[PDB]
Amino acid sequence: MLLQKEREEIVAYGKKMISSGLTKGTGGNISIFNREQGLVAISPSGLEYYETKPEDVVILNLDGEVIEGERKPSSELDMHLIYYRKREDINALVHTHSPYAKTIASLGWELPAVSYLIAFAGPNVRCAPYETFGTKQLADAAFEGMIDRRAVLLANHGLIAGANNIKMAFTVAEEIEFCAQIYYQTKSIGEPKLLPEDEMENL
Amino acid sequence: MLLQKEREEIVAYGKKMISSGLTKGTGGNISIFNREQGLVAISPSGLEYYETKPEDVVILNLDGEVIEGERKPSSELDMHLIYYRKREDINALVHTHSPYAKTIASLGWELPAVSYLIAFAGPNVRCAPYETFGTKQLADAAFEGMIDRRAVLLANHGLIAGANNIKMAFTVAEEIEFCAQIYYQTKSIGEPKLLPEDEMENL
Amino acid sequence: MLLQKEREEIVAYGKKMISSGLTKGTGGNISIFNREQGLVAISPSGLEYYETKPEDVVILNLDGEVIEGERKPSSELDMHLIYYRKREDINALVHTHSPYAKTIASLGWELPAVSYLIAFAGPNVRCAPYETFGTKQLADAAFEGMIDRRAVLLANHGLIAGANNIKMAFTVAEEIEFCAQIYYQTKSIGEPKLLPEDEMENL
Amino acid sequence: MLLQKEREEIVAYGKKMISSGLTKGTGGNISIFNREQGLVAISPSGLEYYETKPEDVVILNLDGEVIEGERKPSSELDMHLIYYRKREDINALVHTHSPYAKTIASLGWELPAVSYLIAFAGPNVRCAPYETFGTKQLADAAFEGMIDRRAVLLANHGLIAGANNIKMAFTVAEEIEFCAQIYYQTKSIGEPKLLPEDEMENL
Ligand SMILES: [Mn+2]
Ligand SMILES: [Mn+2]
Ligand SMILES: [Mn+2]
Ligand SMILES: [Mn+2]
Repeated sequence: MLLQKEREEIVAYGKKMISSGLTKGTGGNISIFNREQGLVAISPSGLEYYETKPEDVVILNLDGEVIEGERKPSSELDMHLIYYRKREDINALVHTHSPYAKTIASLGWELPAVSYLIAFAGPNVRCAPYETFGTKQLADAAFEGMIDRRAVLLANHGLIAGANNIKMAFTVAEEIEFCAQIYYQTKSIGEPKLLPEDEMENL
Repeated sequence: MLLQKEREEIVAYGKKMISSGLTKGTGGNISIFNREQGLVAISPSGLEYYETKPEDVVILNLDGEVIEGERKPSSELDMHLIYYRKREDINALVHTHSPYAKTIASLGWELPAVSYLIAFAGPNVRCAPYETFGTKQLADAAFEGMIDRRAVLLANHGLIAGANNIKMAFTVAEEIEFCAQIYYQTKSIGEPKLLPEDEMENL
Repeated sequence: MLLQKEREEIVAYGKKMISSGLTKGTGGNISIFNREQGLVAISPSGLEYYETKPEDVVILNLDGEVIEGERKPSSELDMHLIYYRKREDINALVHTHSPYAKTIASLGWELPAVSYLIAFAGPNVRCAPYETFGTKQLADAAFEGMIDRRAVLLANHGLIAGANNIKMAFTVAEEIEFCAQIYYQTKSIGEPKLLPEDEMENL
Repeated sequence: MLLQKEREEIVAYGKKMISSGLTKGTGGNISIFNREQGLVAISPSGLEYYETKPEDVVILNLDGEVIEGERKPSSELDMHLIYYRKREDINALVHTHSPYAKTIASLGWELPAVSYLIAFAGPNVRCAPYETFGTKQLADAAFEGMIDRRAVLLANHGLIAGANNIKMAFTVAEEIEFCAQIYYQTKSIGEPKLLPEDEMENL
């Protein structure tokens, strides 16, 4: 099989996603880019994470064509491909439907520097405006909201995080979900203290 | 045994319900309709989900008479039967006592389009007014609140979701509970952005 | 050993308590009364629930004297014994340090009829005023707050629930914790609808 | 190996930390001081807790020099060493990135006597002002905020707890996180009742 290592990683981290509470059901999706070949491994659409085998992962080229795999690729594949076409610093993406990030996103709010952990994404995390699930418009909105960042909130939908490898992409998704929990909880009872921009640069 | 497949599914999804945090104790209940025979399989009353065997599931006809099974059928069976009598698009029901749906229900509020996932149920989810547990009045209220929808909130009680099969009925219950969590959390700190009606139709 | 059945049940339900999120650490405690003998089995003080064996459970008489067992009985034993002396309808007690009940208790608030599940305890659940941990004063406060009820909130501390057997006592503790979660969450965003007194009698 | 017992305990309690929800990812860190030798065992930097073996734990002297171990010691090691240099009552430290403590910390608030469990730390828990992750400035801030206490909140970061042994240090971290949950939840809907200073002394 093509991209064997990547396929195994997508299976492993999909299990980690549902187990960490970062998604519900079969929703959410993960991809890993093999930069040497120009090929993308992506989670299959609508399969349970603990029922997914490496052979179920789908291999795409950057035009969205299936190169290998019998399963349907994630319905959100356009939102993954755009990062591998239009940046060179992202080789893996974790897209979650996680509750605290989705909460901040569904208010249309940015996530400010409520924690030093925000630095996993940047000085803040922007909120991309709503676009329809599974469309190129949403792919554009996600990418544009994530410029010079490693994560972006998706209004009324969730979060996507990217990094140089899958371990770091997952770390960014999990730590930014945690930051969103802190922002939601502090805003529930008061006004959080925020870190200054130069400290966020320092970090 | 009658409805063997359905019995096995009710056992499996009952375990999924308690494990997903969608109910407490022995509360909540699941049914599956065999349309070909006019028979309903339903979870037994007051049994622990991880102690339930396929033989413990009870088979009813549409008049509420026990056709097969030694256990007492769910005390909420009237609220299940009404859907199999008065609609033709529902073949399975998942009734939960889940916290975020019950929260919105106990305010007497509808659940509006805070997420694209609301479309699993419809353009919104209504709240049926309170009626006493285990009665035909509650069955009527649930059904009437769920007209042209796949889920309804039950004031001071919980949620019921229905669909063409048990996998989809469970999916609707879990995703609408998640939507209720987002609505509760956003309303705690601000005013959520809602999706327009034509987008909900689009979805 | 004396009260073998009761000892095994205390071990089993202690595990259920920590696993259900109804307590933290070694805190909380469970007792079961053998009415025929006038003997009380109670969880040992400061032992981890998954490290507790039936022989670790302590047997007391109604004067608080150790009849059998090498372990120290729960430091909260006075709050258990009073129910077995001064009522005849309670044969088991589950005392939790659970977050939503403790939240309502730490405001000094009663828990009103926000759910039909409140009927597991009565028409409402009172809040006993604060008294020092491990004292007879707290035992008196708990008992007095629980008159004609199967549960009571303990200000800045937790909850105790009692019933005719251990399965029902645990059920009351878990369902009243759930009701407290609904009350906390509804009060966070609005004013919950409450069930009328005659309906609570009906239930 | 040096400090074998301590190494095994750090592995065990690191697993307990992630499993109790007291940290995310590889963040957080635990140390145990061998007072007889003047040596500190500390969790390694960036290793998954369930992938950590006793040999992965790092042994330091009080000058921060590695005495034994091939792994990099925790990046937060300065915040541990200061307690073993400047107090004599602390022999173990549990540093968490737990959500409710971090919430109160990120508002810059003290945690007052909302529960008798606050007495595990003292009459209250102070909030140390923000200092950069992994620095001696943060070590100083933590220590100074924890004077005459067994825990301190770290603004926009988390919590550290210390005690005479690792079991008690973990207990303090877990129970103070729980107290922070109660404070956050009560403040969300009202004004909590607080215990008086003389009662906190009594406790
Ligand atoms: Mn998505
Ligand atoms: Mn029900
Ligand atoms: Mn207690
Ligand atoms: Mn830290």
